[PDB]
Amino acid sequence: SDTRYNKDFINNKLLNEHAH
Repeated sequence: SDTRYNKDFINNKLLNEHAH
């Protein structure tokens, strides 16, 4: 996960739960 695999580097956050 700490090697560039934490949700596309917190881009794919899911927009942050589909943008909160």
